[PDB]
Amino acid sequence: RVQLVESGGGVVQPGKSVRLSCVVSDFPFSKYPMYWVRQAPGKGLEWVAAISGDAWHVVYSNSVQGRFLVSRDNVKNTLYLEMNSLKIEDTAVYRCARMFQESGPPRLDRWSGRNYYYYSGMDVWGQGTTVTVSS
Amino acid sequence: DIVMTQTPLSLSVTPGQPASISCKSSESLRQSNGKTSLYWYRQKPGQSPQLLVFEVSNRFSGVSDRFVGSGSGTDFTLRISRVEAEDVGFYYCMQSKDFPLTFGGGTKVDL
Amino acid sequence: QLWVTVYYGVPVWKEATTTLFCASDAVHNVWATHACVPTDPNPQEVVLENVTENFNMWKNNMVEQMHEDIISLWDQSLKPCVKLTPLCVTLNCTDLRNGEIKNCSFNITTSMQKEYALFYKLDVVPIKNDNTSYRLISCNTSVITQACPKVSFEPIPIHYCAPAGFAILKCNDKKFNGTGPCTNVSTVQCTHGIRPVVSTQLLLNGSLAEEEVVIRSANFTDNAKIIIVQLNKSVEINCTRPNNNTRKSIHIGPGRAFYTTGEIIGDIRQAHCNISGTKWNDTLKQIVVKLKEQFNKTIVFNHSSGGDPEIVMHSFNCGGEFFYCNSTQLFNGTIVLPCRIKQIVNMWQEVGKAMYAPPIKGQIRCSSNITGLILIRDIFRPGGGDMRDNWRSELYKYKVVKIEPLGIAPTKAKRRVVQ
Amino acid sequence: AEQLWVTVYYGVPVWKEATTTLFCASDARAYDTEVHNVWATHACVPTDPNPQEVVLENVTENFNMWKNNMVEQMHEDIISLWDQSLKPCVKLTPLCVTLNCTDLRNEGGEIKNCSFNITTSMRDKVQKEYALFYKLDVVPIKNDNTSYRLISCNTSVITQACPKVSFEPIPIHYCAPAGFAILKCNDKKFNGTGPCTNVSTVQCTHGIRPVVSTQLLLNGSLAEEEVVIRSANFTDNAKIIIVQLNKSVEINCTRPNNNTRKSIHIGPGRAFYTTGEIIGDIRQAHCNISGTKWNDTLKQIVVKLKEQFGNKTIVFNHSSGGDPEIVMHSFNCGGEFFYCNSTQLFNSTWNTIVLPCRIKQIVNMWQEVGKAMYAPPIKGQIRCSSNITGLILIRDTEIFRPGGGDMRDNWRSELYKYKVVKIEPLGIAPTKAKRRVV
Amino acid sequence: AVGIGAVFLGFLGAAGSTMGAASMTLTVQARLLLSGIVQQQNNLLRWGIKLQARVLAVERYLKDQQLLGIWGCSGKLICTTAVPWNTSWSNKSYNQIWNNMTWMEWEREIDNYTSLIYTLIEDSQNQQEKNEQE
Amino acid sequence: AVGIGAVFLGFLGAAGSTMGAASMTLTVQARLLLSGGIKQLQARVLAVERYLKDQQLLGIWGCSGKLICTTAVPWNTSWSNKSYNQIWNNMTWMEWEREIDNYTSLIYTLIEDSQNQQEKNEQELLELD
Ligand SMILES: *[C@@H]1O[C@H](CO[C@@H]2O[C@@H](C)[C@@H](O)[C@@H](O)[C@@H]2O)[C@@H](O[C@@H]2O[C@H](CO)[C@@H](O[C@@H]3O[C@H](CO[C@H]4O[C@H](CO[C@@H]5O[C@H](CO)[C@@H](O[C@@H]6O[C@H](CO)[C@H](O)[C@H](O)[C@H]6O)[C@H](O)[C@H]5NC(C)=O)[C@@H](O)[C@H](O)[C@@H]4O[C@@H]4O[C@H](CO)[C@@H](O[C@@H]5O[C@H](CO)[C@H](O)[C@H](O)[C@H]5O)[C@H](O)[C@H]4NC(C)=O)[C@@H](O)[C@H](O[C@H]4O[C@H](CO)[C@@H](O)[C@H](O)[C@@H]4O)[C@@H]3O)[C@H](O)[C@H]2NC(C)=O)[C@H](O)[C@H]1NC(C)=O
Ligand SMILES: *[C@@H]1O[C@H](CO[C@@H]2O[C@@H](C)[C@@H](O)[C@@H](O)[C@@H]2O)[C@@H](O[C@@H]2O[C@H](CO)[C@@H](O[C@@H]3O[C@H](CO[C@H]4O[C@H](CO)[C@@H](O)[C@H](O)[C@@H]4O[C@@H]4O[C@H](CO)[C@@H](O)[C@H](O)[C@H]4NC(C)=O)[C@@H](O)[C@H](O[C@H]4O[C@H](CO)[C@@H](O)[C@H](O)[C@@H]4O[C@@H]4O[C@H](CO)[C@@H](O[C@@H]5O[C@H](CO)[C@H](O)[C@H](O)[C@H]5O)[C@H](O)[C@H]4NC(C)=O)[C@@H]3O)[C@H](O)[C@H]2NC(C)=O)[C@H](O)[C@H]1NC(C)=O
Ligand SMILES: *[C@@H]1O[C@H](CO)[C@@H](O[C@@H]2O[C@H](CO)[C@@H](O[C@@H]3O[C@H](CO[C@H]4O[C@H](CO)[C@@H](O)[C@H](O)[C@@H]4O)[C@@H](O)[C@H](O[C@H]4O[C@H](CO)[C@@H](O)[C@H](O)[C@@H]4O)[C@@H]3O)[C@H](O)[C@H]2NC(C)=O)[C@H](O)[C@H]1NC(C)=O
Ligand SMILES: *[C@@H]1O[C@H](CO)[C@@H](O[C@@H]2O[C@H](CO)[C@@H](O[C@@H]3O[C@H](CO)[C@@H](O)[C@H](O)[C@@H]3O)[C@H](O)[C@H]2NC(C)=O)[C@H](O)[C@H]1NC(C)=O
Ligand SMILES: *[C@@H]1O[C@H](CO)[C@@H](O[C@@H]2O[C@H](CO)[C@@H](O)[C@H](O)[C@H]2NC(C)=O)[C@H](O)[C@H]1NC(C)=O
Ligand SMILES: *[C@@H]1O[C@H](CO)[C@@H](O[C@@H]2O[C@H](CO)[C@@H](O)[C@H](O)[C@H]2NC(C)=O)[C@H](O)[C@H]1NC(C)=O
Ligand SMILES: *[C@@H]1O[C@H](CO)[C@@H](O[C@@H]2O[C@H](CO)[C@@H](O)[C@H](O)[C@H]2NC(C)=O)[C@H](O)[C@H]1NC(C)=O
Ligand SMILES: *[C@@H]1O[C@H](CO[C@@H]2O[C@@H](C)[C@@H](O)[C@@H](O)[C@@H]2O)[C@@H](O)[C@H](O)[C@H]1NC(C)=O
Ligand SMILES: *[C@@H]1O[C@H](CO)[C@@H](O)[C@H](O)[C@H]1NC(C)=O
Ligand SMILES: *[C@@H]1O[C@H](CO)[C@@H](O)[C@H](O)[C@H]1NC(C)=O
Ligand SMILES: *[C@@H]1O[C@H](CO)[C@@H](O)[C@H](O)[C@H]1NC(C)=O
Ligand SMILES: *[C@@H]1O[C@H](CO)[C@@H](O)[C@H](O)[C@H]1NC(C)=O
Ligand SMILES: *[C@@H]1O[C@H](CO)[C@@H](O)[C@H](O)[C@H]1NC(C)=O
Ligand SMILES: *[C@@H]1O[C@H](CO)[C@@H](O)[C@H](O)[C@H]1NC(C)=O
Ligand SMILES: *[C@@H]1O[C@H](CO)[C@@H](O)[C@H](O)[C@H]1NC(C)=O
Ligand SMILES: *[C@@H]1O[C@H](CO)[C@@H](O)[C@H](O)[C@H]1NC(C)=O
Ligand SMILES: *[C@@H]1O[C@H](CO)[C@@H](O)[C@H](O)[C@H]1NC(C)=O
Ligand SMILES: *[C@@H]1O[C@H](CO)[C@@H](O)[C@H](O)[C@H]1NC(C)=O
Ligand SMILES: *[C@@H]1O[C@H](CO)[C@@H](O)[C@H](O)[C@H]1NC(C)=O
Ligand SMILES: *[C@@H]1O[C@H](CO)[C@@H](O)[C@H](O)[C@H]1NC(C)=O
Ligand SMILES: *[C@@H]1O[C@H](CO)[C@@H](O)[C@H](O)[C@H]1NC(C)=O
Ligand SMILES: *[C@@H]1O[C@H](CO)[C@@H](O)[C@H](O)[C@H]1NC(C)=O
Repeated sequence: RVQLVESGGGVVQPGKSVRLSCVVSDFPFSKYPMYWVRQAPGKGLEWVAAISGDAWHVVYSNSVQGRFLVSRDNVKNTLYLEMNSLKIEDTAVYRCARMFQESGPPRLDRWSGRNYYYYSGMDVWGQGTTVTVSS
Repeated sequence: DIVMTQTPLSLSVTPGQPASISCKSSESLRQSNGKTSLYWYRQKPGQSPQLLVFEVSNRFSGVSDRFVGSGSGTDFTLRISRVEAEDVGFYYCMQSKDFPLTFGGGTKVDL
Repeated sequence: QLWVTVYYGVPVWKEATTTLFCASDAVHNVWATHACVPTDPNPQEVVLENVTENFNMWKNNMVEQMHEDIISLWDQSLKPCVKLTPLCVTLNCTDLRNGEIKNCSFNITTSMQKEYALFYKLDVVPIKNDNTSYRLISCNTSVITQACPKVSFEPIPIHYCAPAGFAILKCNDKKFNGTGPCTNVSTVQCTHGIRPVVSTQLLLNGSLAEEEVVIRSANFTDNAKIIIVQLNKSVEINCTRPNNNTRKSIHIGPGRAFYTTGEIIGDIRQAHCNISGTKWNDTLKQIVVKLKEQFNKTIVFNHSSGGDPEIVMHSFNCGGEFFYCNSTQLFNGTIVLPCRIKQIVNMWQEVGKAMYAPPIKGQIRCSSNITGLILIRDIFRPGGGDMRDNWRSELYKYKVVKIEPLGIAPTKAKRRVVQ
Repeated sequence: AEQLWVTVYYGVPVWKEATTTLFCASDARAYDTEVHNVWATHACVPTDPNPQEVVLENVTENFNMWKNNMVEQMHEDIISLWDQSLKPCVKLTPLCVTLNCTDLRNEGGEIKNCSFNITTSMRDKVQKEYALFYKLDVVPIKNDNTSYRLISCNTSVITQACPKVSFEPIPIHYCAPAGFAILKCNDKKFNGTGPCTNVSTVQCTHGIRPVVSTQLLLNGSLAEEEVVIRSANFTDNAKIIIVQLNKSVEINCTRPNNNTRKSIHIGPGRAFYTTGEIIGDIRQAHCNISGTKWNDTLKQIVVKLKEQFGNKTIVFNHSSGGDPEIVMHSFNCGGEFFYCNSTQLFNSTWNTIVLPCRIKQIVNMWQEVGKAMYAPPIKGQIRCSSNITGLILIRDTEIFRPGGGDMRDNWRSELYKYKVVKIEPLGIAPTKAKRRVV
Repeated sequence: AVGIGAVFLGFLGAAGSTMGAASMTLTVQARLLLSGIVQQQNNLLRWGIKLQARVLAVERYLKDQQLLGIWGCSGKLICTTAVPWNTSWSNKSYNQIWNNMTWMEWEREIDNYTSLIYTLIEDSQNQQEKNEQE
Repeated sequence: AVGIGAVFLGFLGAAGSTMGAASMTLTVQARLLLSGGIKQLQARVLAVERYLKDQQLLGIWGCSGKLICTTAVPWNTSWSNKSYNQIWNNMTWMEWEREIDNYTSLIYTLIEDSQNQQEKNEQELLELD
């Protein structure tokens, strides 16, 4: 079974920078986009980040641009997120997520000359990992 | 960008009930490929989320035969017949038309 | 020396008047597939760097394109529909009890007398000494045909895409009036969403300027061109039809039935419109800022009207039903508008070709935005009737050009002689 | 190792599935000289094909008889061939007149000839008449003593068909345009879906006689010496049972009434016809089947109806539901329409029949509601021998009843082999070679 | 679905480039002249007008391929000649235009002389070189 | 009253064969691609409008009039994990054009603008000597 395991959790002070880790199981991983989601301690959920299977394109939300950095290594089957310049109110539980389908390579539009990656929903998470910013 | 809502979230149940919760969105989220972006998840409390429905009236495999959602355009509903005791938790609606991705409150379910 | 090297594929263009093709997003609407091709997957855009190009929205043909198409695409679903000649008889029409609705009586239009009907006031006409008697308003002019009941009416977010060898251009400067050149240019495969909305005196469900208001005209130092103003912050409108109607199809002629109005369940109340009186006042004062540029300072207040009930009233559609609203009282927080519902109309003011509305049972209410207004000075008084300038409200950017692929230029390379 | 470079190829034999337009390619003999054959529309394309065929022997293409487009392009075209031919003929709007109809001297049928005043093209004075009218087209009206009216006045128009034309179902060969190869399965064990073994390639399809009949299929085309029966789910109850039996069952149906010519009043340059006199003695029309072979047939069917569940409980039942046009068996015979009673044909089984036929005149179009064609026959009696190579059943001890509401399913039985694919002739591949560069 | 920026200079993209720079996008302009991307996704369910516009686009295409066939230059995109320039057309010299001007402006310098160029390329390049075959 | 067996080849006859056996067969699929009540005419233009496109793309690539030709565009092993002799001796074409279906757009851009555009500015400027 695709058993995504998540680790690298750490509780620190604001102004610092930590990095998580997400490792998979029984899984080729070279052609799969990943995600990061946020369960604030009483809130529902909100998306954070996204990456390609190519590790060529990375889209974020508006907030953490200039704070985060997502990077795959399909040799390692391990995902990194070095979270520079933390806030206190971003204390939550972070996860990773395999995409529902297998994504493919980009298909280049012949007219625009402009690539298009394809991103869909997720289906399998990991167990969760803990990052807390307090004093 | 594009956002969406739910019903009144807390809904106590009855064994063998037609439970249904809508999720109306601020857009017709039909993609270019004719695949309507809609993702129904669920978490029991103390657990990770878990997929129920990956597209409109398309249950996810390995999950039982009691979960028949629907919808079109703006509003999208998730009808469950045969309510059981393993239904406790939240229901997460999800867009996938365009970044950023949104969710909802998560409809509370107890007996 | 200089030898003339042939170049194929050089991107230059003339301007060409040609034919486009409509693409509509996606039951049994006349605009659904019986006029256009199905759903639009994606519109594209390539923005171009170092390019200047003139534009005009009055020497344009795309705005002439719909007026030569919606005149006929509307006409396509009027050939097989039921013509109504034999109704043109003596119409003994007396007032309805609880007189702008008249109970009428006439001899039978049978397939083999003294039948009955009741309908709106503005489709009868008085006649000679036997009073309380009438006739239709178009008999000794031309024919009259009811619509087929299975016909939709909703304006569809159409997309004019472009055929082979023809690129549609699009300027993008925010400071762009109706004419003149442009700098931030861009090429699209296909236009944005346009909806075919029919209106007099105003501009319903149109499109919004970028947080501003800018009027547009060409010869505004004449009374020639109509000063057309786009509106930021659409004003919401509410219009109803509270009379719970009933219908029936009494038999017409040899082997046909005629959809008319039954009894009006619920007593006679006028169908009207609403508008919030706060928003309308500030919105006009936005325009007089821009009127000051082409001129407390509200020198302009005056309204005029006169002539055609298509032009005197405010004509538009709601739920497949035509309205005709009084607008003098509105020009000068809810505001009730006396608004008339005619039933025999003229489609694009052409002489003769008449169309009859389907009397819908039940109740009708619709709401809409407003993105523009229609004005004529000499101070500004609302015009109406010219259907083509509804279309110029959307296509005030676009242009159709024909690709010339081929070119030459001299160079210092000569063709080597074959041995 | 070596460097590899891409190498362009042209005319590469590949395909994808496409949905394109096929075109009629009919017979082309005896289309001239009064043959206004409405199926041929005067020999639509005069090809008379030479249907060649290339075996491929290493190709497996996953067919489907149920999601096929070719059956959809027939049901577009057939009513489209009606609609241009239904246009110029005589309209029958001004005829819906109240009647006075009395009993006719030599059951419920032709008893009533009628009379009504009409003034079609002269437009001066009305005139009463005499006609011949069956049942299944008249209504005894209210508040009057024995007064009739046609059943389909207050529908859409009731334009007839012209007597020049003929509904004679000549076999039509569908050929393929350029860049499209119609394929055909070569396994006769082909159960309807799934793959095939050694699919071939034909220019043009085989004989398709576009006949029109409910509850059976008359002049059809039959498989080899096993009986094959296909359906969609074949477990689901509300599906259609397509039956292909390995032998033919011969049918005779005749109309013994000596109907004749006639002269009914003229439209504007439009002579209208309503069936002239019988010779003087009435015999009701009937189909006439050799009932031994039919009795032989249905025990042969449950041989091959059986082998998908157990070895028990097979029956046969007659149809049900609604007005007799969907109950009784419908088919045409040479410019004439038959509704025959077929209840006798469906006695149950276990592990010379004469059928009472009924004829009407005002006949609905086959699938659209609205307009309706009409045709009075030619002189003399009518006889047409025919065949049977299939019937249409439903599921419901396991009950089989003769269903049917779509002859596309008949055309599905005719087109259970074919698939149209477009050529994508351009293709690339790598090798060691390289363009010479200076 | 996301999309990164173009690195291959899409349709009409180099219209602001100089004449020595826009020559790298000659292939994109030629390909999409014919039929564009294919519209009309097989929806033939329900004219005459439609197909006259489809037939003209081929005739615009076949005009030029035959004309490059007479000009000895079928298949290529850029080909030379034996015809020297006549500066009465435009005496504007080499780098006055080449690294200074786009293509829309170079066409608005030679439009009066267009058909005059075409006879000279016809005659002195292939009607000439037909008399060198032997 | 006629009939003899096959002599040369058939239409689509190599479409279950290997590449090394189908590469000597391309002409039969090359000839009959073009030759073969308005609805015949609407077919007689689509059959043309598909032929010009495939003709046009060969024209841009410096490969018009030839059935096969080579370029200098390097094959990228990211596109195919297949070994060499498996391709030329085991795989049919119909299977092969499901495997490189996604990469096709990358290929066609990387022929023109890669090489045959570049083989003209290099070509035109080999003069002056
Ligand atoms: C074959 O082929 C191939 C190709 O093909 C491909 O594939 C196919 C299939 C298809 O897909 C197609 O399409 C394609 O194309 C080939 O290959 C190739 O090669 C090339 C060479 O050149 C390459 O390229 C390269 O790239 C790179 C990348 O880039 C990107 O990124 C960057 C950054 O980086 C990053 O960083 C970070 C920090 O540090 C990191 O992280 C880290 O990591 C680690 C590990 O890794 C760990 O984890 C840690 O912890 C962490 O921290 C990461 O990782 C990195 N990454 C990488 C990858 O590395 C930058 O800078 C750049 O710029 C880019 O970026 C990008 O950008 C874009 C734009 O532009 C963007 O997008 C955007 O987004 C947004 C949102 O956000 C919106 O959407 C917009 O719209 C858009 O646009 C994005 O985002 C970005 N991203 C990022 C991430 O950032 C680069 O870098 C490089 O460079 C380098 O190198 C060079 C050399 O020369 C030098 O020079 C320089 O200097 C530098 O150094 C390069 O360029 C590619 O990639 C490839 N591809 C593949 C592989 O695929 C081959 O070759 C062939 N073959 C043959 C034989 O031929
Ligand atoms: C070329 O490009 C195409 C894509 O190109 C794009 O799209 C086309 C249309 C063009 O427009 C083009 O221009 C575009 O760019 C590439 O195609 C991709 O191919 C991959 C693999 O072939 C597909 O990925 C799979 O998706 C499956 C689900 O999607 C399919 O099914 C949907 C509904 O059934 C259907 O709606 C989808 O359309 C899709 O159907 C596919 O459609 C494409 C269309 O072309 C066809 O070609 C495909 O043939 C067709 N699919 C099939 C199967 O026929 C996934 O199920 C599948 O993942 C499963 O299989 C892998 C195999 O190793 C496993 O490793 C995975 O783990 C997974 O197994 C799952 O494991 C979990 C873990 O337990 C189970 O979950 C449950 O968990 C519970 C607890 O929560 C319980 O534990 C429970 O017990 C347990 O069951 C799952 O059940 C289990 N799954 C199953 C079935 O049991 C795989 O991810 C992509 O979908 C497809 N791309 C697209 C866009 O569709 C093509 O590869 C490329 N070629 C080349 C050469 O580059
Ligand atoms: C299943 O398939 C069978 C055969 O494959 C069809 O049976 C044939 O159907 C046709 C259509 O009705 C029959 O054709 C008719 O034959 C009549 C008998 O003609 C005889 O006399 C002439 C005199 O020279 C002979 O040449 C001829 O061979 C016959 O011996 C004709 O009289 C009919 O013509 C009528 O129509 C024309 C049209 O204008 C009129 O002008 C004429 O005056 C005349 O009234 C007609 O040609 C044919 O005989 C049938 N064959 C049989 C019974 O063996 C079935 O019809 C088909 N199944 C279904 C359901 O259609
Ligand atoms: C301007 O645009 C608005 C949409 O923003 C239009 O409102 C729409 O009005 C129509 C009827 O006039 C509504 O149509 C629906 O029709 C179905 C038919 O089955 C019926 O079931 C519904 O009850 C309803 O009548 C439509 O819902 C409504 N849109 C919204 C969002 O409510 C308006 O008519 C337009 N006005 C003009 C003048 O163009
Ligand atoms: C020309 O105008 C267009 C339209 O506004 C500009 O394109 C937009 O640029 C913004 C940058 O803030 C992007 O967020 C949008 O996505 C762009 N529009 C589209 C449709 O993608 C463009 O920047 C302008 N260019 C110049 C030179 O003024
Ligand atoms: C597989 O191919 C063979 C021929 O290679 C097919 O045999 C043909 O069958 C038809 C049917 O009557 C005959 O008319 C031909 O003469 C046969 N071919 C030859 C060469 O004799 C066969 O039908 C195909 N299918 C199966 C399932 O074997
Ligand atoms: C169809 O496939 C068969 C093999 O499955 C091909 O037969 C081979 O033909 C070559 C050519 O002489 C022989 O060297 C092989 O020995 C044959 N295989 C076997 C198993 O004997 C056949 O050629 C293919 N059809 C076509 C038209 O190529
Ligand atoms: C056409 O009108 C019919 C009503 O006609 C009257 O009622 C029947 C019972 C007969 O007595 C007839 O002779 C009378 O004139 C409807 O019954 C029928 O449904 C209508 N057909 C339509 C609407 O298609
Ligand atoms: C745009 O609308 C806002 C409110 O919607 C209004 O305050 C503003 O005046 C408008 N813009 C201009 C330039 O008038
Ligand atoms: C429109 O603006 C241009 C400059 O942008 C100006 O030259 C022209 O005169 C203006 N036209 C009108 C009618 O205001
Ligand atoms: C506007 O109309 C007047 C009327 O004579 C004319 O003099 C003036 O030139 C027109 N303005 C423009 C810009 O053409
Ligand atoms: C129109 O109705 C809407 C609710 O449908 C309301 O919000 C708005 O205030 C109304 N506008 C008026 C009365 O002008
Ligand atoms: C301000 O007052 C009135 C407004 O009705 C008008 O005369 C004009 O706009 C102003 N008067 C001045 C500036 O004297
Ligand atoms: C119809 O006529 C018959 C005989 O003329 C008569 O017996 C019967 O009562 C009549 N029915 C009526 C008038 O309803
Ligand atoms: C036909 O046989 C194939 C062989 O696998 C099978 O998959 C398919 O379901 C069968 N269809 C029917 C209708 O029996
Ligand atoms: C066939 O039988 C029933 C009716 O559809 C259904 O339960 C069963 O799943 C069907 N089998 C299929 C579609 O393979
Ligand atoms: C139909 O008539 C023919 C002609 O005699 C005969 O051979 C055949 O047996 C008949 N079929 C019956 C009576 O079922
Ligand atoms: C096929 O026909 C033969 C005689 O032609 C017969 O013996 C056999 O029973 C038939 N097949 C079936 C399944 O009835
Ligand atoms: C066959 O079906 C009919 C109804 O279609 C029913 O009345 C009859 O009793 C059934 N016969 C048997 C033996 O099941
Ligand atoms: C019809 O069948 C009956 C009895 O089976 C027989 O008397 C008669 O001759 C048959 N007629 C025809 C035309 O087959
Ligand atoms: C009808 O069945 C008989 C029975 O032998 C057969 O000879 C005849 O060819 C069949 N009719 C057709 C048109 O095939
Ligand atoms: C071309 O050059 C010739 C001299 O060779 C000159 O006579 C002629 O005027 C020039 N062409 C034109 C159009 O001026």
